[PDB]
Amino acid sequence: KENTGSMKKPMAKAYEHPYNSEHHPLNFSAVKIAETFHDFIGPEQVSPHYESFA
Amino acid sequence: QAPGNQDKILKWISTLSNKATTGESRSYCTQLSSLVSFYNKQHVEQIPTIDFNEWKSVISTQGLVDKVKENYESLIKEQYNTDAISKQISSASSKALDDIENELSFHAAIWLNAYADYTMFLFELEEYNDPNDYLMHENFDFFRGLETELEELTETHNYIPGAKDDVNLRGYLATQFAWGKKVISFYRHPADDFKCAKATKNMLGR
Amino acid sequence: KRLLEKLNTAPQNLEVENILKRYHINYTQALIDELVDWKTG
Amino acid sequence: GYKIRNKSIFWTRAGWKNNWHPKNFNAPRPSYGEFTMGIRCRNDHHSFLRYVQTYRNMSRHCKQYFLGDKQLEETFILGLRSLFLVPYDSQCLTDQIKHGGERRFVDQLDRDFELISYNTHPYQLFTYTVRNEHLAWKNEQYEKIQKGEKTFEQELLDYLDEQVLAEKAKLRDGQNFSIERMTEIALHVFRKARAGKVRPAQDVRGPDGNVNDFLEQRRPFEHPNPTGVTH
Amino acid sequence: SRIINHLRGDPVYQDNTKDVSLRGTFLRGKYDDLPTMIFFTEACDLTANWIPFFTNPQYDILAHRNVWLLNPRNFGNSDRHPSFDLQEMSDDVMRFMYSQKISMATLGGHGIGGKIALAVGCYHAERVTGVFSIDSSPMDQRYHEAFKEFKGYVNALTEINFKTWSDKDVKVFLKENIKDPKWRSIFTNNISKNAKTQSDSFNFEINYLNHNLNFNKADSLGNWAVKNGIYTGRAHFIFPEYSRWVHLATNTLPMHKVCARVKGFGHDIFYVQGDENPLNHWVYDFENYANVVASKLNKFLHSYDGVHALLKDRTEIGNFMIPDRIKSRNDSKHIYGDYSPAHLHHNWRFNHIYEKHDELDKKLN
Amino acid sequence: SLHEKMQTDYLWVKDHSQADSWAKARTHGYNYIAHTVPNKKERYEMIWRSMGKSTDWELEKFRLGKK
Amino acid sequence: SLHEKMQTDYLWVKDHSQADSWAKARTHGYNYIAHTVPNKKERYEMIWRSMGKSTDWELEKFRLGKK
Ligand SMILES: CCCCCCCCCCCCCCCCCC(=O)OC[C@H](COP(=O)([O-])OCC(O)COP(=O)([O-])OC[C@@H](COC(=O)CCCCCCCCCCCCCCCCC)OC(=O)CCCCCCCCCCCCCCCCC)OC(=O)CCCCCCCCCCCCCCCCC
Ligand SMILES: CCCCCCCCCCCCCCCCCC(=O)OC[C@H](COP(=O)([O-])OCC(O)COP(=O)([O-])OC[C@@H](COC(=O)CCCCCCCCCCCCCCCCC)OC(=O)CCCCCCCCCCCCCCCCC)OC(=O)CCCCCCCCCCCCCCCCC
Ligand SMILES: CCCCCCCCCCCCCCCCCC(=O)OC[C@H](COP(=O)([O-])OCC[N+](C)(C)C)OC(=O)CCCCCCCCCCCCCCCCC
Repeated sequence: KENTGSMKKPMAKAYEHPYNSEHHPLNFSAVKIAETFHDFIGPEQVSPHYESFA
Repeated sequence: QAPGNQDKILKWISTLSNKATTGESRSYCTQLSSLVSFYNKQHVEQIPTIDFNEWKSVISTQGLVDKVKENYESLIKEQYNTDAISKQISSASSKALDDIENELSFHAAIWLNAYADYTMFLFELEEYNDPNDYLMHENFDFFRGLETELEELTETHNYIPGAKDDVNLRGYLATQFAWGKKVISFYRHPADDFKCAKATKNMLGR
Repeated sequence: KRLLEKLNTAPQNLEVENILKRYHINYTQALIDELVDWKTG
Repeated sequence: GYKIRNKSIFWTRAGWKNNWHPKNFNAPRPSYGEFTMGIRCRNDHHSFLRYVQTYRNMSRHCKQYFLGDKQLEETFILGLRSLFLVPYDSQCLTDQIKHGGERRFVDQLDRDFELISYNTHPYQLFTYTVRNEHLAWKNEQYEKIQKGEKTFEQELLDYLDEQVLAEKAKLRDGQNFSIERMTEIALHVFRKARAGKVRPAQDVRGPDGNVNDFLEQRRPFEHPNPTGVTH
Repeated sequence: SRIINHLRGDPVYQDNTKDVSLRGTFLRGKYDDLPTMIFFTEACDLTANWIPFFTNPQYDILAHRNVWLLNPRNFGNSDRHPSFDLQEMSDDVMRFMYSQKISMATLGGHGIGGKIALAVGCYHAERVTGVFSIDSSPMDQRYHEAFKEFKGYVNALTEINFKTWSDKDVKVFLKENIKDPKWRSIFTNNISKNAKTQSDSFNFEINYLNHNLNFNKADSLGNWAVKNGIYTGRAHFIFPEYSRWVHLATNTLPMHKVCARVKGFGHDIFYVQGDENPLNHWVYDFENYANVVASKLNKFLHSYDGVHALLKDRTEIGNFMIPDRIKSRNDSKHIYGDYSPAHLHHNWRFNHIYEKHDELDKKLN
Repeated sequence: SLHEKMQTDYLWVKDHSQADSWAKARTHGYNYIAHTVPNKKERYEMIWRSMGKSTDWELEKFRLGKK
Repeated sequence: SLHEKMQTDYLWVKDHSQADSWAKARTHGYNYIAHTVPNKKERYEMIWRSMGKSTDWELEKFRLGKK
């Protein structure tokens, strides 16, 4: 009886906000500022060497 | 058959009774235990064998010893039909019992959902190690939802740290040695002002 | 309680040593003490 | 693991763990009619009905963008109640708050509804994003079922049902297949399955202490110049 | 018999981490009054294996100190508790020292035991004279291959069910699942049959231990947390030249990072000359490794342990004067100058040697 | 019990007779701190532990007392 | 992920030299030595070990070979 199980068609999509995006989020937080800050200073400049540069 | 066949039945009833705390439940356990002991009572009396030839020879009324034997043997043939009963008890039973069959089944599904929550959390927690080794915006992604709440504090101008947290533990750690040791009041907004003022017969509102 | 509180507070060594002598094996008092304790255990 | 060792961590000048009426010099004092000429106060007795109307608006104004998704309306209701039950179940004695907690929470909820009326509240946007990510995965399953194909979730359910038979077919000495055993069977399958996927590195450190990032390429140097595109 | 005295008791599962008692073997010294040494064996490793090391006339360690071969919680005969917090396990030792009337002791350890020993000096330094660590370092070893194997073996041991499994089923399980000979032998001897042959079990708590290792987080024994702090006293480290646990390249820096008085290689840190062999961790088995460890141990106990920091050796006691910081004494009419720091008797609290000698001093005058 | 038993014991917590005459460090280490050493965080932990033993881990006495 | 390789190469530089591809020229650590670190002597010992493993502890080969 369980093997006879079927599925219902779900909704196609929810509401899509026309003024909110991932790169231009509508609301503000230090999280997005941190994302842009690290894009600016770039990744941790890892030295592959055996000794420091100085 | 006689020995060891009731050991398991005693462990079940014992646990069911131990879980009983209210007097009402304890009473039902007594009724339940009686029926089990009633059904599981063992009968051993050494059913004696009848030697009709012995009684037939020593003394008996003509036709009596034989009439008793033939009639006695006829009833001995009759026996219980265990098959028919075995089916009815297994097919359906006590539609009232179906009430708790579906109650305990939903009750278990509730606490199986919680068991899966705690189980899956400890599963995902395996890949998360050393919070001090992750960047800020990456930790918030592991704890999805904090950035959303942080935006709520910002957009409502609740920029007093720990105002909406019931236990602002971070606020107690910073005030361990502060003058006028105090933490922000619950849900305090930096814009609300409940100040009052009154004029009395005396000066300064006194 | 009082009596309970009060209760709360060589030859075998030679036998084993001679055996170790016959096999001319190095022997130490610690080993002998353990074997002696092993016999009593 | 680690517990706060300072026994006076939750001490305040007002008492233990007091975040409802902090001690301040200008403390509340009573007023006497016979001696009071005039007064300027903003307190009132309108918070109860404002608490009611605020719930009705936040619910009815957020449902405008659910598109009749009944499961979302019910999930949102449970989440909306969690926001209004904060003063009823908190450790904070919301009834002893300095100048009236009732007026305080109501005014705080009104600021939330203001954003909800414009459809700019983060909980709204969080809801739309979370739901779209959910429906996309339910539609992916529906398209695979209509094609007669088996879903990744069913392949595990079927693979787990047989693994249980194999374990209890050999577990004859005992017959108590605990939930703990059932659990570690699935986890052994989840770890194996998750490791099979090409997922981004989540843990800082791999089997070695070294970090699993693209930056953890140290000596020795064995990579040549980068090559260009092929035509 | 006399030299070897191990108190006998039964492990007790404890809900409170403070009601934990430690049990182990005591080795009496040759001489009447000697300071005491508390030594922690490797995890899941037997205390008896170290007896021939501490009872060897060639080394003659007992001539210096009385030795307590002590088992940590969840190990051996000591009480059982799921937590392995080094602060909690360190308080356990302080209660043992109190119950046994030990004012202060010399601490030692092998491998993970060395961490436990050093942790006690970090949390209770005023009552620890020195630390002697063997093939260990105050470092996170969770990702060392040697630790993973130990972490892996303990997990395999959780599969065995003594009730159903037979004696032969166990022996076959160990040989195949445990490749290292020594670990295999260690685990076999840890198996014991309780009274009335009810069933066989491991002397150490396999459940509490596996969770600590398998979880692989800060509370793990392989981990060394910043919470443990710094050890202020004398510390000497000895490890093999080629050791899987302590690599000479970088695993020596944690010693300087955690131990303030460690001078460096050749003074407080030594390596034993040896070949590459995974069994070199067990120095007590190989005479070459042991002879060097013993000599360095006797030197630490004789000249360096329980000596004030600013003094070089025990030779300087009574002839080297330490500078004094100004405004450090309560007396106002005190002419500040150099002084020789006070070194006290090893068990001055639980004896009256000071009260006795004060009387004898008066008789002279 | 054994934990509290030894805490109360005068012998277990007793300064030696000459302890008063000895030179006493009158700081926990918060006056001059090492800021750039790799064991920096480990140093702070020993300051916190020293401040706690002085107050039986009731740091309110430190907040009220004189620094 | 999908755009990981393309993005990671866009953010940072890799070392293009293949200096270590040549075996014998690999350094044992005697070219740039740390002189003041507290593990100074442990570093020299590892340099000595690498020089010995390369010659089966017959350092006459190193003296005759090219540095
Ligand atoms: C016509 C021809 C003219 C052009 C010729 C072309 C060539 C010109 C030269 C260009 C050179 C480019 C390549 C070298 C640049 C970096 C050199 C360097 O030492 O950095 C390595 C060093 C670490 O390298 P590492 O060995 O791999 O160690 C990594 C650890 O993470 C490090 O952290 P750690 O804590 O773990 O380890 C210790 C750390 C210790 O170091 C540190 O952690 C911090 C060092 C202090 C940073 C400076 C703070 C100054 C505050 C701002 C004030 C000045 C701003 C400048 C502008 C002011 C207005 C004019 O680093 C060290 O190992 C030793 C430090 C070596 C000295 C550091 C100070 C160098 C001077 C930097 C400031 C220069 C401007 C002021 C000079 C006077 C201006 C006239 O990084 C830095 O020092 C960063 C500071 C900024 C460096 C770039 C600044 C501009 C270029 C500076 C050239 C220096 C010489 C000239 C000035 C010296 C005058 C006394
Ligand atoms: C027999 C003596 C010949 C001396 C010739 C005159 C001076 C050198 C001219 C050539 C320049 C290159 C020098 C390479 C050898 C380095 C020797 C050295 O510096 O001593 C290191 C040595 C210890 O340091 P080391 O690291 O163990 O030495 C190993 C090397 O570092 C590295 O170890 P390795 O095993 O890998 O290398 C072995 C060594 C083996 O060397 C030999 O076996 C010598 C071969 C016979 C001699 C060939 C050179 C003859 C020059 C005469 C013709 C000169 C014409 C000039 C004008 C007219 C002159 C009248 O070097 C070579 O293999 C040479 C191969 C050249 C490869 C060429 C590849 C193509 C490159 C093309 C571009 C070239 C641009 C170069 C830039 C300009 C150069 C500055 O010190 C001593 O031996 C002490 C005892 C004195 C040795 C006898 C004197 C020999 C000259 C050394 C200076 C003595 C100063 C004494 C005072 C000390 C301070 C108070
Ligand atoms: C650094 C660059 C930027 C700097 C920006 C300025 C940052 C200032 C940092 C915060 C300073 C906060 C000072 C608050 C002092 C309160 C102390 C206290 O609670 O009293 C407890 C005290 C002491 O109790 P206690 O328990 O808290 O401390 C005890 C102290 N010992 C340990 C010594 C015993 O008791 C009182 O209640 C007396 C209250 C007197 C309050 C007098 C201060 C009034 C000044 C604040 C008003 C200023 C408003 C300015 C607005 C200007 C607008 C234009």
